[PDB]
Amino acid sequence: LKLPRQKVELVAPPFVHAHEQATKQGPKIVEFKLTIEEKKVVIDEKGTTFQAMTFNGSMPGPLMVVHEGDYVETTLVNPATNTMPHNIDFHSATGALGGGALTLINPGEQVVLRWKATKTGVFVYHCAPGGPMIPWHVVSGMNGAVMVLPRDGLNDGKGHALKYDKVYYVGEQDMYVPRDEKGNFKSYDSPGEAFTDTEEMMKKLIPSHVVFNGKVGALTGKNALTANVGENVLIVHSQANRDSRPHLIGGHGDYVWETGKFGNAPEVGLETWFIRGGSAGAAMYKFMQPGIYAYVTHNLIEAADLGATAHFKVEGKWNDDLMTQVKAPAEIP
Amino acid sequence: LKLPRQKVELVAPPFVHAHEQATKQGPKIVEFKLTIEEKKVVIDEKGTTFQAMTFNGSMPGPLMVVHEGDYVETTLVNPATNTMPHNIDFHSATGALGGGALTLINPGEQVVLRWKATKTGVFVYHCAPGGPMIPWHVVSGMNGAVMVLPRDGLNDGKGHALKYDKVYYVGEQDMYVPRDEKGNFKSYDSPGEAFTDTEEMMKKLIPSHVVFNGKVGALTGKNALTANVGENVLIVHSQANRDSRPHLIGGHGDYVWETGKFGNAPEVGLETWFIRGGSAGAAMYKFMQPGIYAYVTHNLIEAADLGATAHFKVEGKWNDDLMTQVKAPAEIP
Amino acid sequence: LKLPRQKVELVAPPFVHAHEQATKQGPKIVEFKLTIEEKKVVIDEKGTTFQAMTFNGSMPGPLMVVHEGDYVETTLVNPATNTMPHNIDFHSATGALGGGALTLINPGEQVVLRWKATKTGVFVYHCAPGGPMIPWHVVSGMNGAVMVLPRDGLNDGKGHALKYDKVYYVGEQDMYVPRDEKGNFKSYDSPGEAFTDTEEMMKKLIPSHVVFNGKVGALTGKNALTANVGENVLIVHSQANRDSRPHLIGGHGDYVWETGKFGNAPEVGLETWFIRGGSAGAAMYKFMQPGIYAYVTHNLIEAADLGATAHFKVEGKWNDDLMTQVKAPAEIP
Ligand SMILES: OC[C@H]1O[C@](O)(CO)[C@@H](O)[C@@H]1O
Ligand SMILES: OC[C@H]1O[C@](O)(CO)[C@@H](O)[C@@H]1O
Ligand SMILES: OC[C@H]1O[C@](O)(CO)[C@@H](O)[C@@H]1O
Ligand SMILES: [Cu+2]
Ligand SMILES: [Cu+2]
Ligand SMILES: [Cu+2]
Ligand SMILES: [Cu+2]
Ligand SMILES: [Cu+2]
Ligand SMILES: [Cu+2]
Repeated sequence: LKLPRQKVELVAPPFVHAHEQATKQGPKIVEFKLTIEEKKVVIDEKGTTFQAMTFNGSMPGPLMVVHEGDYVETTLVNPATNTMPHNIDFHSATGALGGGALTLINPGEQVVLRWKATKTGVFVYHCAPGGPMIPWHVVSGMNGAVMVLPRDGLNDGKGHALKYDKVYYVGEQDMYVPRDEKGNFKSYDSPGEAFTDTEEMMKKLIPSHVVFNGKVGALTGKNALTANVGENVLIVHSQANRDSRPHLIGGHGDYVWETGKFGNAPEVGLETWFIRGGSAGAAMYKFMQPGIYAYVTHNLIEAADLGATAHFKVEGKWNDDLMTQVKAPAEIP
Repeated sequence: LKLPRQKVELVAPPFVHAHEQATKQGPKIVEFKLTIEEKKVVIDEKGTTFQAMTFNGSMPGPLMVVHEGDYVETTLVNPATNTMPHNIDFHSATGALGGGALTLINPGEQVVLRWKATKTGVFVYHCAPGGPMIPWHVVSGMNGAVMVLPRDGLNDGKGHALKYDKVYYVGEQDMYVPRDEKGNFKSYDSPGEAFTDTEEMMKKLIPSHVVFNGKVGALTGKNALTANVGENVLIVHSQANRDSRPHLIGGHGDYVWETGKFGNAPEVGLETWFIRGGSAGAAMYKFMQPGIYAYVTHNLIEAADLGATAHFKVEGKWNDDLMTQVKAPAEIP
Repeated sequence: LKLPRQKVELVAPPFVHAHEQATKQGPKIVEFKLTIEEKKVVIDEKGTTFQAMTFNGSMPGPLMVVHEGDYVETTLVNPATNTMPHNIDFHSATGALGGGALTLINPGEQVVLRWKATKTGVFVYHCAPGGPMIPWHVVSGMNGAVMVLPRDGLNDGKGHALKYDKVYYVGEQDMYVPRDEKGNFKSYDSPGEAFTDTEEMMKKLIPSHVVFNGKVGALTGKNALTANVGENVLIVHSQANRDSRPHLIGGHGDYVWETGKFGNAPEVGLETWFIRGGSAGAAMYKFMQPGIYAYVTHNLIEAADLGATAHFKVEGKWNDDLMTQVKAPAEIP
């Protein structure tokens, strides 16, 4: 395979490594490295801990971006400091269980997989060792996404280019943290030690936490997402195990690929869209008003009570034509 | 803003205030009033009670109907007879959390919000005070919908008008009523008193009841929906918090906007469609056969056992070409 | 009704009786017989038993295949060896609750229903006796599907024929098996005896098992699905009560009708699709790589832990352009 090679420096979510939308480049071999890290993390503002397993140290794993017809060459590394075997499966790839059947590595090993990016869209990647370990590694955090762009960039299905000013990757994670008799969340010394209680809970299908970027409140405060009035923002949303229903509170999905695949035209003007468990989708919005927005799953219990809220802070001029407070709160006459 | 003003007299669901589909009117300021009512109601045929919170006294709140480019001016009233602050957020509107950030009112206050109807479709509106109160006010009943019609009326995406003879609004409500030790549903003296037990249940994500129009059996008997053979009926369906899968038993969705937005063409000939939690959708059907139909969510446990069944009673002539009982029940030969 | 009659010999899922895609035949009366069987079956590899109720002895019931404008004439038989009344409702049919209101039969009776196939697609059929019996009979196994093909066969929405080399029918069943105090699954002597415990569990909305073709591992081993590289395979997927999110691990949905209705163009290049509870959908894929694939619902807990995994074994030549292991597992340098 005699094509040019290009290295990518991955960046942690919700940011996305620099890339072209439309490109004059032809196919390349695009090189990525992912290093697995098992670690105990804090997932809420109460201090609840969680035995996480991650690609590159983050939940979600970083977004990889390539173009149709590129070859994606990933070096997957499982350092000896980890305890379990791992692998990687790309929903964008064809054959061998998405790559999982060619990438099983013990602690202390690495492997190099290449796949051709023949399908456009956003796609999940995740670990999938085998059997009951599959769901457990996924819901422990071992999932991310890849975006395969058309070489002409995105379009609206009517001949017009859609160009985003910025892209964010929101990875949503369903987490299953057991409770003790008195009702407090349990802590564990290792992923192995967490397994029996965690599996019992998993099979009841109700998460204790549903978070963006790994933690309640991760995408708030200093880490709110940002935009300006006038900017077109692409929001890639993934969920490797469980459905979600994204919604931008105060905005819309101007152009939405809820099934996430760019061979299909986007839908327009949505209020709420739907990410099937095991998939990524994408929505574009051009901001029209300044201020705070919340980006949620619109099961509001999950959003407000289980963790699944991000914020945007948007700068610019208020548009009184679009919305105005005609009369401020006052006593009823 | 120097446009003509038009008042609307809202009507209780499942009915919809009179309106034009295609119109020669230009943009107007369309005036609506919503008066919040907290009240204890009965939600099933066993006499289970529920601490409801409502717009205009109903679950769902009434359907508001306007046209693209209208300005919607709502007077939201929170009488002093209520106990909590409330607001309103319109998924159809742009900015300020859908209006919620401009409409927070204490008991004894009112506020007037105006928003421009720049997106066509059916959309949820709901209360969203802040934080954990958001899901609680929604699942207590504080949600409804608005329909923003194209000025040329609805179309099939192929150049042909779709005109409905009648429209119904089915609002679906997931309710969380705790049980006591012996397993009976609990009753509470106030919404505040219901809150701790109700929140604990909410976060487990399983409703005790799933109802249309506020109560088991609301849209049955004297209050069945009606049609005649030959009539094209639009059914708007909303669910502000939780997914639903509508189905007309014995019929179809001839033209369905499951994501609910008229900038997208309808899908045709569906058996079951999908309303994402946090959205409204719409389906049109031209009745071909007389008799009873059930309109359900097609999780049949929720439909038959938790409350989510409506009926249509349809008049007209039976069509033996479409369906016939060739041989009535008889002993096996 | 003076049309030619054609008998079909139904076959057990996941196979599908022989049929034409595009046809030069005009409308016919196509004759099917379904014989209800209540029986206790084993549903997992641990030996858990289940009080099943079936059409033709299988879960799902067999796939019926006809063309648009055919008349489907079904003889439904409820032998005296059964204990309960049953009926049949076709989501493909118009009127009388899909046929249910014309087909209620006691043990020892049969009935003959005819309906005109005016809507194209794949559709659920199921028993629906009335009231709380509706969900119980469905989740006990009394559901299958029918496929109504265009007379010109399937198309891609752009003027091109899609022709499948083979079709499989995957029926997914949510099952509710109660547990005793110590946590073992219960066994029952009759469906009637299982009813009280089973209904209590049903209304909590969480299945104990989610299976394809009636049992954990049914579509594995000797009974794996098969294909060759180059073959275009149609996979019809139904779920009469509960949502599913199909995914072909290592493949894609090349052409997908997730709402299942052929009057709509397929979506292309999907990773995961969505079957609404109460519906059937269909996906086509042309295999490009040999080896084992898993076909799952991509709630991986349900797939790996509750039963919902099938396999394909695919013959042919590996394509190193599409995917290759560049470097086998090795020690990290
Ligand atoms: O945006 C993608 C869509 O746009 C088109 O290329 C042009 O309408 C379609 O063929 C494709 O499905
Ligand atoms: O029905 C709405 C749809 O109809 C069209 O106007 C004409 O095909 C499309 O542009 C739009 O998406
Ligand atoms: O595949 C079905 C689709 O294909 C067409 O016939 C041609 O584009 C559409 O009218 C229909 O929705
Ligand atoms: Cu792993
Ligand atoms: Cu996967
Ligand atoms: Cu409120
Ligand atoms: Cu909302
Ligand atoms: Cu039955
Ligand atoms: Cu049904």
